[PDB]
Amino acid sequence: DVQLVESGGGLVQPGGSRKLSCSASGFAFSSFGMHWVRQAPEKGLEWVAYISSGSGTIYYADTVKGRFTISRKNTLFLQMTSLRSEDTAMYYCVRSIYYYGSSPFDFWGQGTTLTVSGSDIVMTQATSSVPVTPGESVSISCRSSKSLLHSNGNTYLYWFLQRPGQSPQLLIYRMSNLASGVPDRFSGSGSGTAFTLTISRLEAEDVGVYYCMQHLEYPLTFGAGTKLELK
Amino acid sequence: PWNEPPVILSMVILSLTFLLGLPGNGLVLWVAGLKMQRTVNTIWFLHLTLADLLCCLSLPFSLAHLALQGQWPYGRFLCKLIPSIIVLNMFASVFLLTAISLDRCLVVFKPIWCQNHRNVGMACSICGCIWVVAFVMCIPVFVYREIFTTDNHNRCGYTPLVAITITRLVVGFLLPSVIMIACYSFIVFRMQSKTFRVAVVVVAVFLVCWTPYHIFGVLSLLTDPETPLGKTLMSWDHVCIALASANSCFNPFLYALLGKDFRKKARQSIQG
Amino acid sequence: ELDQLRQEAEQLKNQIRDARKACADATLSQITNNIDPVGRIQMRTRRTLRGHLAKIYAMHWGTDSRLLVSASQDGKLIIWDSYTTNKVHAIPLRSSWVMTCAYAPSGNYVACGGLDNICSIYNLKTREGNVRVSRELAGHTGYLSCCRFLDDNQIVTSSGDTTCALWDIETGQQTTTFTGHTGDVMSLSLAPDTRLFVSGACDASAKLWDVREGMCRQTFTGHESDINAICFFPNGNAFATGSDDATCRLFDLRADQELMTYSHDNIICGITSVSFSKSGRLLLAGYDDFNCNVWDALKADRAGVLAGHDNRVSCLGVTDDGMAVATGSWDSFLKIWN
Amino acid sequence: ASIAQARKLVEQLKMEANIDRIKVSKAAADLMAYCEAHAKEDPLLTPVPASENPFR
Amino acid sequence: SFKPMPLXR
Amino acid sequence: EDKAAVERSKMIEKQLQKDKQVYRRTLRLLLLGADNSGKSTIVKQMRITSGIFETKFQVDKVNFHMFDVGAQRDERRKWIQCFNDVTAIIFVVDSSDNRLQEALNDFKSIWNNRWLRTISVILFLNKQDLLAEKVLAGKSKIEDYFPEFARYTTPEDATPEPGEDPRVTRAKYFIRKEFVDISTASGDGRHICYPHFTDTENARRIFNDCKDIILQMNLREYNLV
Repeated sequence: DVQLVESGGGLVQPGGSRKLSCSASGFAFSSFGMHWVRQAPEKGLEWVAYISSGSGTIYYADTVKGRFTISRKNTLFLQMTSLRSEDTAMYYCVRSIYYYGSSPFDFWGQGTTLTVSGSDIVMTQATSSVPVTPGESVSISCRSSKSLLHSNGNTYLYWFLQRPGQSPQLLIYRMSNLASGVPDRFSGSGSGTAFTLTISRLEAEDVGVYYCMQHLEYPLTFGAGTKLELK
Repeated sequence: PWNEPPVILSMVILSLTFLLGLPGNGLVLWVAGLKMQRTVNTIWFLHLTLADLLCCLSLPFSLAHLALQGQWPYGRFLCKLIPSIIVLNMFASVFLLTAISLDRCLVVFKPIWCQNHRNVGMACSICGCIWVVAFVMCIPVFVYREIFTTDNHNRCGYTPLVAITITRLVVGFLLPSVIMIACYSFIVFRMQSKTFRVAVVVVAVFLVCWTPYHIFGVLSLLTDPETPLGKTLMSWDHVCIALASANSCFNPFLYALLGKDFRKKARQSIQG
Repeated sequence: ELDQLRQEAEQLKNQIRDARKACADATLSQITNNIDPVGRIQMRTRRTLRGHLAKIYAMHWGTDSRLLVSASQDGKLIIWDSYTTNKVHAIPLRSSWVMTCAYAPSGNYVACGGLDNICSIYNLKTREGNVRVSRELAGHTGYLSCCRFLDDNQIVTSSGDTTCALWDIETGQQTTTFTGHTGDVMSLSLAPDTRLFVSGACDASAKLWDVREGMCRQTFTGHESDINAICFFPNGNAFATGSDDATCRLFDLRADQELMTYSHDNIICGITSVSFSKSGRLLLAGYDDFNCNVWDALKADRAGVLAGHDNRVSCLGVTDDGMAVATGSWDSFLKIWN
Repeated sequence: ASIAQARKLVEQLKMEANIDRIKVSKAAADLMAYCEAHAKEDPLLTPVPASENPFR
Repeated sequence: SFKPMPLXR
Repeated sequence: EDKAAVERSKMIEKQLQKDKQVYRRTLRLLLLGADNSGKSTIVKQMRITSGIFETKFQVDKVNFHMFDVGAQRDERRKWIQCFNDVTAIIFVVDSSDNRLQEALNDFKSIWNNRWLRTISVILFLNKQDLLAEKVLAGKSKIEDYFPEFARYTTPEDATPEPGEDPRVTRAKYFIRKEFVDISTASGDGRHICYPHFTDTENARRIFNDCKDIILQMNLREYNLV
């Protein structure tokens, strides 16, 4: 099976330094780009770092640059320095292979907790929680500070589902394409700056919090995300 | 104008060099860029014809100097740059003749070694190194040239003179010519009459082109200025430089366009 | 005894010849004489898929009309993003002597085979990310000369052992063996409706087969040498065949006979491919003379040329939507024209 | 071998000979109609403007 | 001292 | 995003360029020959319904792919068009006479057909010992199949093995001459035949012939042949 396992996180004093690690199996690791995405205990996701296939390029988030560092033998590492209180988060290892028709972010690791004792494209959502019931149909929306249509005609929104207490999964990529293994109950749409995802004939397996993400340019800012909850 | 036989013959040879070499180098390098693949055999020819193209394109400075027949038409920076710019192309072309001869020798002397080592990037790296060595060979002239009186209008010119003349002799014409004749002797002794014809023509054109330049080079150290010898020598020296330049227009025809393959590719491509 | 069957074979062939003659009331050129020619249909190289190590032997368009899978003697099948010229996959083969490759209509699978006689099926959408062999369709006794997909499960192959076969890619078995050729079956093309296909062979005759029945319905003849290439007209009721005789022919199924032939006295090179443009008004043919020529499929004379190759063009696939025509070559460049 | 092979050959030839056919005039007629009916949708025989052409 | 010289030298 | 796809493309080009050097330095060879020829035993000598039996061997840091063609039909004029970029076509013949005429017809077919004009032919006259014994014992008389042999005589410049009797010298040199006649009949020089008699040395013989082919191609490329 395709598998990711990050490890090495733990308790750190403020100003400390540590190495996070990601391990992979079941897939051609050296041809995948590896991301890091993190989640504060009471907040939406935030992008951290990216290392491309063959280590051709690397990026970091504006609040992370230099203090952290990433490297990729089927494993990757995330250097950390001067660890802040705000660096407390659950860290997810994320794979992404890039080519025409590819499906980035198609697999997320289990995740490691680590605890410390304006030019960007930014995302927002007009909602934070929604009542839903099985057999019924539901909807969600997401909004952008910039139109996510690149000159090639693709709209680079990505929709992720975080079922409670476990790793996220890719629902829809580049704002229309349904990811493999996703139940056909889902659907989505995109209108430049505003985007929606829709569920027809809900089942309890779809309960959780939904994050939209822009991929037009780094940093890969996530939206605050919308909860869809039972009854 | 300026009807002196030496200078007018020099300007004839120079104009002929320009007129033949613009098309000669231009068409072959255009073919090498579009119709001809970037093989090792192509890499040496590309660099050689490029050096010859630089030789031809910069020649109008030599024509202008011949027409003015004295002084200098431009500023100090111009006189410091122009000789280096022209002669870098010249000496790079000569070193690339040497490199082609060495490679031709190698692909007949040790084919098994070539199959293991000979590739495009390696050859191109050698050619870059040759460009650099030629550039080193031509900064002496850059440092040493300066404007002075020498005439009713400020002429430009310059132990160093003998030093750089002899250094450029040994490393830019003697080593090239010795290596070339050795390689083209060996190839014929291995290969036969057609091989001999091409090898002898290739050595002969190089020697005819570049011997005058250097014999006058050393005679310039032999003969004092303001003497018949000095006057007559410097008069015919224009023709000597012109021959050394004409090497650049001959080279496309006597290396790349010898091949029925390359010449057929040219004859097909140059239509329209 | 046997002489009786020989005589009946000869006389039945004579019956077919007589019936075909009876149907010939007006050759195609007569009815098409009035329409204006396609004109100066000149074309220019827009892209060039540089990167193969050795000579190419196939270049097939995916159903998305944008990816092209090129297969080469270097032991590579490379999938080209033809708008940008990016290389999205390089698929190293087991046996480097490939002679044909195919792109499944869903884009899920890439088939490829050659002198190994095994028609490989490669899977592009693997969860592991890297391409891998999904099935290896062993069973022919001769080089797998050409193959195409009916659907993601069924593939039809034409081989050197005179047979064609309908495989099932899940079981790996030959669900049906087509036979009736008397030479190498060098070319194949499934019809637009996938209900039947044709395969041209070195007996210089082209045969139409229906995959639901398993036997040749119709046999077409008229070349003087081996048929190197074959292609259905977009209507699914006529097809072109091109041969090492330096001439290519248009056969109409309901007419059961050849209707027009494309040749000019100055071409002597053997054909290597045939392919229509979407309307069926342009017939494109590849040649050994390093050129590819554009034929007005109904005015029945040459109307354009594609050039610039150092060697023979191996294949001349046209995009599904018609926006471009590719040309694989033995000099390793896959020129894309529009 | 040869007796059965030839029997198969003649049976195959009979199966083909009994197939239906149309006058070549009809075939040419509707081939012509098909090619004209898609003269706009086919782009190669209408040299493509750079805005439409995705390879430009 | 000084002496004038053509380009090619 | 797309720039990551461009990087993917660069990575694929690096993979292809690492493969280019290997493809370029490794040498492709075909192995034609009659079924009764020694081609099978030659393949057994050399060391590291399928249609092809690629075998690989190395000499002096040059390695070769010898593509013994497997299950294919005898209409070679098609599957030969693949191999028209090998460095040499090894052809193996049983020099023991009769079917030698079929071997000569193969050689004509291999030498002259239109796609192979730039491919040298290395001709191993194999099974030499059996020819020698068959001649010495008089079990077959070559005149029965080649009338010229009744008039032909050994060359004045032959170099037989010490202890070799003139009969088998007559035979060998005759047969090699008969093949070389087909070789020379094209009169074009652009490809050359390398006959041998034959062990341990057949690998070295292929190496020597391939060295010569590579040298001549180098001369031809540089327009200096």
